[PDB]
Formats: sequence, C-alpha cells, structure tokens
Amino acid sequence: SATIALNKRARHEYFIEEEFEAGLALQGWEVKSLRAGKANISDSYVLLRDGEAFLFGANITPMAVASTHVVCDPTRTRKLLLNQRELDSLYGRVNREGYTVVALSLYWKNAWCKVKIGVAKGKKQHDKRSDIKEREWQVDKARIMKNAHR
Amino acid sequence: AKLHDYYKDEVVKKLMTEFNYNSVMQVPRVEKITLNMGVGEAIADKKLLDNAAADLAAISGQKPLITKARKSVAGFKIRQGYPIGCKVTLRGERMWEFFERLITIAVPRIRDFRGLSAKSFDGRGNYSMGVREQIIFPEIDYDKVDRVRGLDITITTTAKSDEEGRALLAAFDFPFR
Amino acid sequence: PRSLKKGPFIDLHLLKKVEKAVESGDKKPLRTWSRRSTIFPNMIGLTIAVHNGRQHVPVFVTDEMVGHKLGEFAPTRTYRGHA
Amino acid sequence: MKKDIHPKYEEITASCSCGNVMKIRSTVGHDLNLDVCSKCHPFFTGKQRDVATGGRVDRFNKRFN
RNA sequence: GGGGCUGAUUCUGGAUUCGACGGGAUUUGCGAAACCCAAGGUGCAUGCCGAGGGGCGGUUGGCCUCGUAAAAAGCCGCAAAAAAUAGUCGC
RNA sequence: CGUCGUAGUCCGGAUUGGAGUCUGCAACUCGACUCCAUGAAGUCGGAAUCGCUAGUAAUCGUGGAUCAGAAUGCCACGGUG
Ligand SMILES: [Mg+2]
Ligand SMILES: [Zn+2]
Repeated sequence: SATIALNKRARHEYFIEEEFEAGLALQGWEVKSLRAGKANISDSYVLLRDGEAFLFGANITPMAVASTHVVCDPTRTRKLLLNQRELDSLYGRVNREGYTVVALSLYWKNAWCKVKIGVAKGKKQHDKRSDIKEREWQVDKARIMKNAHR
Repeated sequence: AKLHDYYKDEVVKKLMTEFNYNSVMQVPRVEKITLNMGVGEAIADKKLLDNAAADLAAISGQKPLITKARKSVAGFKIRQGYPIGCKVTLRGERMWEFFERLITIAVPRIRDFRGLSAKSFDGRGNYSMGVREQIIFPEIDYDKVDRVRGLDITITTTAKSDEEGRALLAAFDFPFR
Repeated sequence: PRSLKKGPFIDLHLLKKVEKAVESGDKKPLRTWSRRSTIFPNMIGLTIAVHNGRQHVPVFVTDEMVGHKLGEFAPTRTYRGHA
Repeated sequence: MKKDIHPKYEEITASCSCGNVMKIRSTVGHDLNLDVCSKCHPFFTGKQRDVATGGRVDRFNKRFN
C-alpha cells in the first residue's frame, strides 16, 4: 500500500532483535522523491555521534535541478526523530562486540515518512547455515511425519 | 458606597492641598473598573468560556459580555465573529464595591505579596494590572473550579499623569512599593 | 546508641571554640570537621559550618536540636533524581 | 438593572481569624467566615520581621543536655 | 520555435513527523554565576608604586596575596596527542 | 481442649512517628532486639521453568564456623513422613 524501498536482504543477513517505528528527518526535493523519485535504502545503518543517530546509507535520486543554488548530495546523512525515552537502547546495546541497528523498511504514515529501524548482529556465514538447516529440517520432519501417518 | 464616600471626603482635600489645584472637578476621579478574562483556548472547547463567565458572575454579580474576534489572526487559528474571551465593566456603586472587595482580599494572597508594581500605568494613568487566578476571591470555591481564570483588571480613572494616579491609589491604600 | 549514663560526645576543641564564640559574641561562622559529635544546648544562636569533604555546609542551629547528632543535617551524596 | 438574570446579592459577614467584622454584600451565598485578611497580613499590619523564626523550645532539652 | 498536461496525498484552503534538534531559550521552586548593593564580626583592607605569575608563559591592570612591598595565585595556551568509524569480510 | 467461620480476614508484618536495650571510643549515611501505635502489598500467579526414585521429596525446630554485635546466605542435626 504505502510501502517504499525496503531492505529485506538485511533481515536474512542479521538477527533482528527489536524494532523502532521512529521517523526520518529530510530536506526538500527528497520527500517528494519518496513518492516517486527512486529512493534506495541499501547499505543503511545508524551513525550515532553523540545523540545524532543519522541514517548514513541511502541514495534518493534528485528528480529536478530547477533550484540550482543548493548543492545536491544523494548520500546525505538523514536525521532521525526518535523519543529520548526509547533512544536509550541505541546509546546502550550497540557497542558491545558487533551489534548494529539497520533500516529494515521505509513507508508512509499519513503523508509523513517513517523508517523502521532494527537492532541486530552479524552471522559470520555459520549462523546462516544453521538457520537454513533448521528451516529445511522442520519442513522435512513435517513431510516425513505426514507420509508415515498417511 | 461606604468606602466610596468615606475616602472621597478625604482624597479631595488631600489632592487639593497637595497638587495646588483651583477646582474640585479637576481631581482624579474613578470613572470605572474594567475586567476581562482571556479564554482564547475556547476555539475547540466552548465550555471554558461558560465556566469563565460563571466564575466572573460569582466574583461580581453580572453578565459577562463575550467579545468576539475582529481580525481572525491565523497564528492562533481564530475566525471573526467567534467567542474569544469575555469582559465586564463596573461603574459607580458596582465599581466601588468591586474595588473594595478586590483590594481587601487580594492584599493577603498567593506569592510574597510585597506590594504591587508601580510601573503599570497605561500612558495616561488608568492602571491596568493583572491577577493570576480566580481562587483569590472567597466568592469562588477552592476545590470546585475546573481551571484557573485570572483577570487583567484596569482601574479606569480620570488621571492626567501617572504620579496623580499613584497618589490617588495610595490614598485609596493601594499596595505600592 | 550509647548508655544513658556515659554522656554525650562533644569534642575537646569544639567546646573550646563554641565557648570562645559565646563570650566574644561573634557572628562569623564556626567551622567544624567532626561528623559523629552530638549537640549541646549552648550552641543555640550560632552558625556552624560543618565539613563533609565537599563544602563547609552551614547550619543555623535552632532551639529544636539538642538530643541528636549535628551531622544529620548534612548528607554526603549528591542525588535529586535519576534524570 | 435588568430582570432576575443577575445572580445572588445578600449581606455576608466577612469575619476573619482576627477581630474584623464587615457587612459585605456579595454572591458567595452562605456566610463567609473567611481567614487571614489584609487587616492581619504581614504586608503592612506589622510582622515585617515576624514572618519566619528559628523554631521554639518544646520537650527537647529534657532528660539530658 | 511554438503551444498543452504535470511540479498537488489530496486533485479535501486548516498535517502537533508523537519522537531528536534552534526558539521569549514564555513557565514554578531557586546556588553570587538563574544574578544579586552600608551592618552584628573587628583586621592592618579600599585608590594607593606594586609582584610578575600553578610544571612553563600570558589575561580586560587592579581578576591573588599583602603593609611599607613580595612570593605572584583564582582562568587560558605550552598542556590531556591517543579523536579517527555499523556489521559481514585475506592469513 | 477451647475459640474464630470464610471476611484484605483476629490472614498476611512490611513502611511509618517515637521509646529504650545488646554491642563495640561513635549506629542521621549504616546494625540487630524489643514492645505500644498506622497496619502496605498479596488473595496459588502467562509463556516458560527447576528439583527430587525412600527414611528421599515436602514441612518443623535446633546446632556450628566469620565476628565488638550485623544471616532469609553457608555448613551440619534430628522429628514427622
Ligand atoms: Mg570485629
Ligand atoms: Zn483577616
């Protein structure tokens, strides 16, 4: 419905623990491009400086140059609007060993863009094997049980 | 009108002997007292205006006049002809009664009442001054009001300057600093 | 607590200083470093700057503190809310 | 004045904690029986120094000093 | 070189991005830094030349100290150079 | 034996103001005991989850070391079963 460019690869590439429905803060010519304008949310992650967890990786194509005064930067760091009450998770459980929180998807909420955030961590190519093995094994167990019980 | 005549018999003499006047009609006289209560939040809730009017009637028995908007500023999102606030005016007997009641119980009140501001004259000396809430008056019940409705009360006088108004209020025993 | 017959625990020096203050009639604060000392009725009417390591916090001792320790009026932690 | 639209107007005694008796007429309804007033407020009726004090000796200097 | 349609989540003239980030930094208690101005203490303090200053040098010359003039000591720079990056990813 | 009768209960004993006591030069931070007084929560508790196969589960009390005192922690002991 109101869904926009989403990053479903990061869901398989990470272990999503908790999610944040926090909003995004962006300048002109970009929110219009969210409707149509080729926004891409690849390589998305938070870049906490002090309390400024900007989303760094996103390429939103500028569709016009009619205002040829401001310099266009598709790789701009977008600000994020999150409650200070729930921002404690981000200044907390991020820098342990490898914890990250990445942008899973971006959609519309009554003419305002909301980017879904999620706390996760890497898999080192050995957790992926275990996940695939378990996903296949549950299916195989169900199939063999059904075949045996006819 | 007891305080009215009691203090009018002496302010005439004191001011006449102080300011070196030549007639009795040129002394600063209290024309009226004008008190309003801005309830501009009544845009969404009209019951606030009704409650403010009831509180004003309880403070001084009368019917508040609803002063509708005239310019309809967009900053506050108002439209002309809509109820925004309510005012009232007391003249003569009612003016003196309100003056007496207001000063007498408002002297012992909320926060460190070390007198009132001496620089609250509106250019000519009509002494507009504000009171924070309506629980000041024993007229208003303490634990029955929904909100607080203060009053920006102006003591509309005939004063030609600010020092004359100060002298008149001091004769009327005003809490000056 | 202490035995009723043992007596209070005012300091050798603190007593000398308060006696000096009371017959000299000086309004300057008297700084004290003791923290487990009790209170005597003769200090009523004097300002005592008691030391807890951070600042010499002042106490304008009333006529309503004799039978306790003067240190109850000066905490040592710094906290008036998590946020 | 208009008809019976304006509210109550009856004499009420403005008796405070101290010795003040008044014959105010207002709309509070019942008798005032109010509290500390301007005639007994520390603004000008004395008590310019008597606003706060260092306690008052009670049963503290008992059983040991 | 010209016209015509879109630059409008309403094409519905009234959107608290719910949230962080500037605002009179409007508001209620309050610490001389959210400040602050003749009296109890009675000591050698105010303008006085000052004295060059914490490990080192300097501050609007009266921000430290005095009593017959000085060690300067309350702040900045030399200093505290470790600030330099989500995750997965050659040994 | 009596007694209470299904109730925030004569259940439940915590927080509170004050009182002394043990104790160690000193219990405002920071002891424990006491008894008069307010008498909280809580009324078998989701998903989950742990321990036990016999004198053991489960209940009741006592004992021991640390240490001026400051055990629901620790280590032991038996009764019921
Ligand atoms: Mg010991
Ligand atoms: Zn009174």
